Amino acid sequence: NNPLRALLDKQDILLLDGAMATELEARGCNLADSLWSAKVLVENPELIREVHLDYYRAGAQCAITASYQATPAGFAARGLDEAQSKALIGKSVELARKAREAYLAENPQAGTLLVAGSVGPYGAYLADGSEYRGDYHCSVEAFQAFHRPRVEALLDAGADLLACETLPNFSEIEALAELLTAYPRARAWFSFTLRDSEHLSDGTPLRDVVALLAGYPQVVALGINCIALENTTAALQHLHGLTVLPLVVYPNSGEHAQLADYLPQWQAAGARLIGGCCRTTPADIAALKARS
Ligand SMILES: [Cl-]
Repeated sequence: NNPLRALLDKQDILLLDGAMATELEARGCNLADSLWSAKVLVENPELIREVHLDYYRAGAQCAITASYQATPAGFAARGLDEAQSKALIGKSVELARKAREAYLAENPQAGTLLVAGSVGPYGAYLADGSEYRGDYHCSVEAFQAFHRPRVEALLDAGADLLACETLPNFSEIEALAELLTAYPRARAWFSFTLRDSEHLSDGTPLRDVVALLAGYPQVVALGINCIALENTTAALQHLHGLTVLPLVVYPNSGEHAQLADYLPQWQAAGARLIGGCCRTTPADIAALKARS
């Protein structure tokens, strides 16, 4: 039931996509909001689909949905209730799946393509950059009330797995890993923001974070994302010594074909899911694909 098994027992590496903001703004979207996904998903759903399609064309084997900040908590500020919010969250999956369908028409040989439902941290709902600090404090029960509607909406709309990403807080991580056991068929990767090579943003030694996630077979991969490019390889090599789960790495771009240069380094550090975060485009993926 591991959706990675199809691809990883055929290739050492699989490619994720990259930032969506970048090609929405080149397509003419103004996003000066943290709840920008609400407007686009409603006003310009097609643009999001087209961004997914472009990453697929560029070599991406997995779309990450536009749900990073699509929570009932977040969208309540736009006067949307939980069910209105879940319909949007689910739309983000449908859009990525209609993109995938479109890409298979253009390329019948393309192989297995995945859709990962994006699950942002609580810090991304607090518009403060806390997702790279994790200096927030909630009960496990509290994180779970936060995450559940999105988790159900992502799964109900057909995500092949959840992308639990940009995670700074160890308590939130355990809450999320506890939450997923309520949905036995769900599979997820857990990806973290760091303070350093050996620690989560909040301070937790990565040893603790792995020992925990080790006990949840639903967590089918883990690693790091939205990390500076220069900080990726040290973190990976440390993870690599704690787990042989497939490792995940998608860092910020180097500037502002070079993120792509780390490929060999990462793969040797056990990385098997590779893509990009802030400031990346389909160009970064095409370069990864060229170097594989
Ligand atoms: Cl993005």
